[PDB]
Amino acid sequence: GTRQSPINIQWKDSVYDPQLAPLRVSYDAASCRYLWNTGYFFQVEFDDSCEDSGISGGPLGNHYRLKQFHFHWGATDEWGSEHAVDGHTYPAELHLVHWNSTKYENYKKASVGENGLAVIGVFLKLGAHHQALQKLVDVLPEVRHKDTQVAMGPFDPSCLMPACRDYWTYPGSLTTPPLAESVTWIVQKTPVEVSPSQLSMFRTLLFSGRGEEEDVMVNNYRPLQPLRDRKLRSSFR
Ligand SMILES: CC(=O)Nc1nnc(S(N)(=O)=O)s1
Ligand SMILES: [Zn+2]
Repeated sequence: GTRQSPINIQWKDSVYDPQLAPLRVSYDAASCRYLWNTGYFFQVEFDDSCEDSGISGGPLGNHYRLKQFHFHWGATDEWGSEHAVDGHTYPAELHLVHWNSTKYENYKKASVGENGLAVIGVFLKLGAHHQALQKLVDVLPEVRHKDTQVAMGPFDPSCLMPACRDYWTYPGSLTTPPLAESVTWIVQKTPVEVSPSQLSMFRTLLFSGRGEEEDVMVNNYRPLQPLRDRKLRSSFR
């Protein structure tokens, strides 16, 4: 279609919209359930029954409930992010998926509908060890095979976001099938630092299940899509 993601976020295409309300992020860490290997990436799952865990403000018409969050990475530290910024790609990218509780009855239905989801994207960059990320890194050995899952304790995704909350927003799609154009994209300008050793662990996962021949999980990002005549607006100037 015309509203596909990811895209290369370029300065020349950005238009400051001073009308964008403050982005309110409030997650209920207690609603965290398990972490599992989908066969494409690893994803942390939440219990979306809580009407207070989610996001509001910014470009959203109402509150969107947190459902899950995952990551995308490449075979080396030189690439892996889905989105690029003026052509530069980062080692990996974190996606926090929220769904429209107001317009849809549930996440399954939200994910393929008109304004079903709002996804925040955080670029990860090599730097200092990230304390909150370690909690995830430690249980990765338990989910190295496709479809494997491990229970999770309380975890607040906000600990994964950068301090500065300046972003770009635009209409897009899912970056995995069905590639439905149901997403309002919120990408953070400021990348979060993580150490190499933490990033390396992501690469020990496998696309293959138990018994099957070992197929390493790397390069699980979709290639860049054309912006078309979509409005890439920024919350900063
Ligand atoms: C079921 C559902 O909605 N899953 C997702 N597919 N692609 C996503 S991403 N990579 O756009 O955040 S989310
Ligand atoms: Zn994603």
